[PDB]
This record gives sequence, structure tokens and C-alpha cells, in this order.
Amino acid sequence: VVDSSKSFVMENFSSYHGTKPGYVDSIQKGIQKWKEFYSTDNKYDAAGYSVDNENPLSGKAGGVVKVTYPGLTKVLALKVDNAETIKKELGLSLTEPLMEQVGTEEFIKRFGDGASRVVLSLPFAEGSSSVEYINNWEQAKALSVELEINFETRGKRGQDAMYEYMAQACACINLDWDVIRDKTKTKIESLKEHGPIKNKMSESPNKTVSEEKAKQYLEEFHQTALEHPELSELKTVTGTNPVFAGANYAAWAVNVAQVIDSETADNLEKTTAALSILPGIGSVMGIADGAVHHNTEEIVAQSIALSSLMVAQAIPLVGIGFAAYNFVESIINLFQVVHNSYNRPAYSPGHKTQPFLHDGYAVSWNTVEDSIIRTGFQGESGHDIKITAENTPLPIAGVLLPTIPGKLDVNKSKTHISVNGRKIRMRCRAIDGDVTFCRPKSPVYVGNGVHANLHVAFHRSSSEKIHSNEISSDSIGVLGYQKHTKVNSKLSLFFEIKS
Amino acid sequence: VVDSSKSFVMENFSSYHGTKPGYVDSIQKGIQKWKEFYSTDNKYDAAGYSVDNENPLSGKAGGVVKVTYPGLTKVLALKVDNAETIKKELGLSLTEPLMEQVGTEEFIKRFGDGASRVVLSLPFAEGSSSVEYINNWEQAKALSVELEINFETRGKRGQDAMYEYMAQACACINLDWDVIRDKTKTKIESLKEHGPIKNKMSESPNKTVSEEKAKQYLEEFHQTALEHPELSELKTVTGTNPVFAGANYAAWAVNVAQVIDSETADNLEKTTAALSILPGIGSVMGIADGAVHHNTEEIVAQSIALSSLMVAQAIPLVGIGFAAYNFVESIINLFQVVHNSYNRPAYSPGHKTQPFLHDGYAVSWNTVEDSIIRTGFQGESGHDIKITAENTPLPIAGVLLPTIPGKLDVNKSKTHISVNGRKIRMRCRAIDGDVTFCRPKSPVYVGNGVHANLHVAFHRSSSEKIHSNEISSDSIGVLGYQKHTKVNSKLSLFFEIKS
Repeated sequence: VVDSSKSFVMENFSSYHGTKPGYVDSIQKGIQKWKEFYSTDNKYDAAGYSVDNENPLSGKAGGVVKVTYPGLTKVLALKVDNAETIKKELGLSLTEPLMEQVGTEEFIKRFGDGASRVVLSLPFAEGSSSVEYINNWEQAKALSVELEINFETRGKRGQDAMYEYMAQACACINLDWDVIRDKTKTKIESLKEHGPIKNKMSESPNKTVSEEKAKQYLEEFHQTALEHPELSELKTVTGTNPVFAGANYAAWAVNVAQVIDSETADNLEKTTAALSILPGIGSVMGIADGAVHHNTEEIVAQSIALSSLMVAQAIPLVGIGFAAYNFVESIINLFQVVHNSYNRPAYSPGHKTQPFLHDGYAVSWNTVEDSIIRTGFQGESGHDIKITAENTPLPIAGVLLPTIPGKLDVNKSKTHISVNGRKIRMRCRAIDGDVTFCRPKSPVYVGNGVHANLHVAFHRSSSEKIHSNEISSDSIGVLGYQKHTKVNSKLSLFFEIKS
Repeated sequence: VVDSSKSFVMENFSSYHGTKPGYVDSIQKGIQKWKEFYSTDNKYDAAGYSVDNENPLSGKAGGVVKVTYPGLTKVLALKVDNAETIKKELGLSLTEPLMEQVGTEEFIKRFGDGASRVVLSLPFAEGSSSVEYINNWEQAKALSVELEINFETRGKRGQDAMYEYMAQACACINLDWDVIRDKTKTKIESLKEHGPIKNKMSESPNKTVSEEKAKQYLEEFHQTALEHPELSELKTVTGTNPVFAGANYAAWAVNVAQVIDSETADNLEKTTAALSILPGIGSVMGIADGAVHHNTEEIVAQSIALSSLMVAQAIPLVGIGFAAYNFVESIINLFQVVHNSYNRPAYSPGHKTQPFLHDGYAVSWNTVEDSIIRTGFQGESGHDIKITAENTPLPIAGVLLPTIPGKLDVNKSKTHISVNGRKIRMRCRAIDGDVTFCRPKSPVYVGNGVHANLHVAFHRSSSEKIHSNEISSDSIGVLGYQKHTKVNSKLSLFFEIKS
């Protein structure tokens, strides 16, 4: 229940607390009062819990304060977050509430190691290296409170201030949204007055029409609009990737038009709620294949401007100043949300236990240890990879393994693939490229209701460590179906060499 | 390293061994000699390792024998399959090979509990409830060997005998392949002589043409062929599901035609290797959405016959008697392989740790325990669900949770969703249908490089157990994007009530 190795005593222990609009000044007078007071070691995560509760989606952000305990504070790292489990294994009373007990003197004398108080620690969240602190309200009164930042003060639009701050974490998408807002406004205006564009508007049914005809018309609008000099960079960077095609801008606009009614358009929170549940926003953001391609102020402004003009056109055909106002404001917030996710450290597909999703298949390391190939010893290791597919039966042709004579050979007897429990042995051969190819001895298919475990076993005959120079690739390649140049569907599981 | 609770002593301990063609009689004379002798508790898995090594894919199957140890045998269940790890934690010599040591007297006196010998036990495979036994060769000589079945003797085609046997496990797809082979042959013949069909053949370019034109022509062949009286049931059962459409038969045939050259067509193993790596076989098998729809001899024969005739037509257009011979023989084996997987007990999508794959999203319970909701006590439990998507950012609108006043309420403070480590709190409300809907307080998107953990926390105020009558559904519903009738992409995680 408690990780002693991660627990410690600190003089002048501080942390951070996200603060709602209206409370940034009053909090600095003290910590008063919801059954516990929460803080974190990361001021950027604190920035997260600083948005107005009435309008969580698009509301104003307050700020972040820093709180410090005088004297010695004992930080007690917890293994579990279960109140009952905790009071049980510690030998504490199972009656009184745990956090109340934590502030008692008998508790502090026993777990404090001489500290004036105990603060409980828990991993902030899955996928985060931050910690969350749980503070007893009484003990919390000792906290001095200092301002870290007040987002309001910055006097910026929407949630720009909060996101600009968060982006400091990565020293990285760090855009000036002021510039983007100004350019977006400029381009939408210049686009409305452009002759060729004014023309195409005049060819609009301007009435509720078939969805198919609306899309057809919007695609033509897109094509003509994209020819405007103030959208020239956008024309170039969107000319090649299918995700960024006119068809996808048109599909987005028609979708926006279909979900936005009068009352929705009139409220920013309601508009954000509605836009936030739509598919296809990546086309407008310039986001595909794990990358944010639209990452200059100039290009983001152009895409948002084009989108806005098209939504304007869609409303009459399948659905007001919404297009240039709430829609722009709202979509800017969604951009910021997504950009923020991409700025955060995370595992790419096929790394650790994140699946690799491709051609209808899904594969992943069974556990994190599987994805590690330990080195510098003699002996065997085993590595499990889960494999399935979405619907109809799709084949698994085999697997490509990195091998190093002596330092990393395939154990051909222990390597196998199990399909719904049917254990299938494999035939393994070294091929051109410092790679061993294994094929199943019976046909393998996966699909809805049929899954496999590929078990890779490695053998080490030398105690010598693998130099990062002797491996050609950092991935195990699982091969799916074949599709005058033959090619296999390639499913990658990425590993790390350790120890 | 050793699971005592699963270990035991047995008088007259037996198991099963799969036996290659040519060895079914000689083995019954004794067990001689590859560093260890393998057997299993399941005679049907044994049937698996009974196929000719020169031709593992489509070769002949030998049989299964039963082997019995006289007197008392100690079965020692192992926790790990790592030789080195084992010799270490048991205090055995780290020099001599483990299996050799296992047959020594000093070993048997220590772990045998009075048994005449020890046999080591390991889980057969991931997804199987079978066990595999590892037998020391010397001790193996004591085994008496009795015949269980000899597949050769049965005098059937291909691997029919082996698969017919395996299908006995589920008392269930249990087809008579003799009947299917006979009917398939009959229909292909009757189809060749049919006037309307003979006609369409005469409209064939009968020469290497464009892939697109070949497909176009094959689709017309399909349409006309499907009108034949001996294919009438097939016409009906394939008329509605897109997977079974003419376009998909045509795509299959063109694919077969493109991978089969002269030398391939002339060898059954080579043909099976090549067919086995193609996509789209589910269209011919009548397999979609987790179900085998073509599950009568009559309908399987019709589909195979139609496929054969179309492959015949494809070879001239994009590529011999291959179509009616090796192709039929080969595809029958692939049918049997897949039917076998579906006969085997397995977890459907969204059950245990198997992902639910839908609309570009992938979701799954993080671990098996997560998928269990324990009942009959007072307190909290937590349940983690992994969530991501394949490419562009797709939204998560929220989650539908089953709730029972008092016996199963949502803990609204501990429930949250973390996106690349950004912890997002949720707003939860009871809606029509004994269901609580939670929505994130910030927009959630997942995609390539952005993943979330949805953490569901439940609270129990009553010690009374949940009767299987008070829950409306057996699933937690995660909601994805929205798409004049609004509907959310529905992502299901199925749970079980225990304790």
C-alpha cells in the first residue's frame, strides 16, 4: 500500500494548484474550503484545472498558485488509491475517514519520520509522470500561497493564455494565436470580396438541397477559393495528402451545418460541445499520420479561414454570422486542445503497449516488459505480441526479427503463434538484411472472434551487450496480407535494448 | 517457479501425442527419440501436431496416440518456462541441463512426493485451457502407448479426417466435407454446361487485360452465374451483406489469378502457401461480424463452386485446370482452418483484454481484472479502459455506465479520462434506462500518437450482491463521434459480475 522507496522528507515542500476564475486573489489569502485539498508537482497540469465550471469546455481560465509547507513535510507515496484497502493494511481504524485520520497526531508520529505533517502522494494519471498530492484541510491552513500565473491578467482571447503557458513545457507546437486570430480575420474578409469567389456564391442554390448536391457544390467552392493568393501556401501543402483534400473540407462543413441550430450558434460552450463530437476535424487541422503538418501561424490561419467560408456556404444548403464568430472561436479552442495532446510526451503506435492499427489489423506488445529486449547476459527471454483484426478473416504471413549472431538469436523451438488457443509452430530462416523471417506451419487468420498470441523467444550465447550499432532496426515486423510489385501489410512493434 | 496448488500425484497418468505420417505404428512399440518428449492433456490439440513436416500446410496427418505411466507419476506445474530461472530458484545445479536433472533420482526423491518420476507441466498456450507435458526421454521408455486414432486409416481426402476429429471437441461447425467435395464437383460441372453461362464466357477478352476491366467483366460473370438453379440458396443468403457481394468474389478471383504461376499451380503446398496470404477470403467463406454464416454443406459447396468458376475466368484476363483442382483442394483446407478457429472457445471483441475495433477506434480493458465488477461488499473499485484511434483525431463524447442505486453507483470524483497524461474530469448524469452518462469536461480526441485511459470508479453502499436480474446490459458503452437521426459511434466493453 505504500512505496517507501518513493517516500521522503522535505523542508519547504511546495506544489501547485489550479485556480478558477474569481478565486485567484482570494486563494492567496489562505487555503480554506471537496473532502480533500488537491495539488500537483507539475504547474502545467495545474493549469488544466483552472477553467470555469459552468463552462468547462470553452470558459475562462483563472490561474495557478504555488503552495508551500513550512518546516518539514513527509511525502507518503501510495501504491493504491482505495481508501478501505489503505486503512486495512496500515492497521488504521477502519471507521473514521482516512484523510481525517491522516491529519491526526498519532498518524503523523508514526509515518512522519519526524515531519510536522504527512501528505499523501499518488501517480497523477495513466500516461503522466506527474504526481498528485492529497492534502488534509486542517493541515492545509499552514500553507503559504504565492501566485504563479493569472491567466486573466494576460488579457488574451478565449483560452489562449492557458494554452500558451502549457506550451512552455516543451520549450513543440508553440503558436502565437493572436497572430493567427488576426490573420484569420483578415483572410476571411479578403476572401469575401474576391471576384471569382463572389461569383461562385451567386451560383449557389441558397436553399435546403440534397446532401450529395450540397457536398458537390461545396467542393467547387473549395477549389475556386483555394486559388486565392492569400491561400497559396495552403494550396501547396494540401495538394498531396488525401486527408487535406477539398472533399474533406466539404464533408466537414456539411457536418457543421447539420448540427448547429439557432440556440447552439448563440452560445460558445454549446457550440464547442457540438463541434467537439464531430469526425473529420483532422482535415482542417492538417493532422495525419501522427504529425501536425500545419504548424505555422500563416498556414493555420489560412485553413481556418477557408473552413469558415465553407461553413458559411453549407448552412443555407443543409442547415447567420456563426461562421465567422462562434465557429472560429470554437474551432480555435479545439485546435489548442489537440495541439496540446501532441505536445505531450506519449508512446507512438507499436511502442510499449500502444497498438499498431493498420489495414484492419491491430497488434500490440502484451505488456511493457515484452517490449524490452534485455542484454548483457546468457540465456532466454520471451516476448508476447497480441494480434487480431476488425472483421473478416485476415492472414498473418509471418514475422521479421532482428538477430545478432551469438548476441541475439531466435530460439526456434520456443517461438510460436497461438490462434484461439491452437498452438502453431514456425519455420525460421535468415534472409538478406540481418533479419530472420519466421512463417507459421499452419495458416494463421485473425478477425472478429479470432485472435492470436505471437510468442517470440530469443537466445543469448554471449554475455556481451548489444551495441546500438549492431542492430539495423528498432522494430519487430509482423507481416499481414500480400497486395507487378508484391508487398506485405507491415505491422510494427518497436522495442528497446536495456540492462 | 512452481505452482504447488496445481501439482499432484496420479496413478496411471496418461496424456496424448500427435504423430506424423509413417510413425503411427512404430510409435506404439515405444517412445525412443528433440531434447525432450512432448505430450498434452487434450487429444484434439495433439491432433494438431500430426501433419507431415515436409508439407506442414496441406500435408497428410498421421494420428494421435495415448501414453500412460505405470504406478505413480508426480505432475509438477511450472510458473515459468525459463530453464535458467528454474534451476536457480529450486537450488538445482546451474550446470547440467534441466530436463536431464529432472530424470535423476535425487530430483525425484525431492519433488516426487513418493512418485516414481516427475513430469513437468506448463500452460499449453495463450488462449488455451490445455496443458503441455515435458517428458524426460529416459523416463519416457516406461510409457505404454495405445492408439487413439489414425487419420490415414480413415481414407478421406486432404486433411478432412484430422479436422472432422477436432470438431468433435464441440459436440459447433461440424460439416461433412465428403458431401461438400461431391456437391462442389457436381455444381462446377453443371455450371460449365449452362447456356447463359457458356454465353458469357464467349464474351470474354480471353487475354491479358486491364485489372479494372477484368474486375468489371468478372462481376458480370458472377451476376449471371448466380442465376443458376443450383446456386439459388447462395443467391438468397448473399444478397444483403456487402462482404458477400459479386464485387468481392471478383476481387478474390483476380487476386488468385495474380499470384498463381505454373509451378505454384502444380504443387498443393505451394498453392496453399500462396492462397493463405491473400486478403478477402471471408467473402467466399461467408464469414463476417464474428459469425460463420455459410454453415450448411449445400451452401458451402455453392460458394466454393462459384469461386472456382470465377478463378477459371480470371487467369486468362490477369494471369489451366488449376481452378477445379488444386485451387478447390487448397481453399477447402483454408475453410477447415478458419472453421476450426471459430469452433474454439475464445473471447469476443471487448471481452477480457480483446479490443473492440470500430469506426477507426480501438478500445480494450487494460487488464482482465478491470473487466470484472466484484459484488457483495461495500466500497470502491476502479476499472481502466485503453482508448485510441488509427489516424486523424477522433473524439470521445463520453461513456454509458450501468448503475444500480446503492448496489452500484458511479464514483463521480474518482472517474476520469487521461489523454496523453492530461487528466480530464467528467460530468455524470442518470438518463432514461438505468444508465449513467458521463461526459468529459475538456474535449477528448484520440488518434495516431494520442491515446487515453478512461478510469471508471464504482461505489457500493450495500453489501447485497447484484442479482443478474437488476442489470439491463452486460457492457460499458464508450461513445465516439456523432453521425435526420443522430447516432453515436458505439464502442463496447463487456464485463462480468463476480464474487
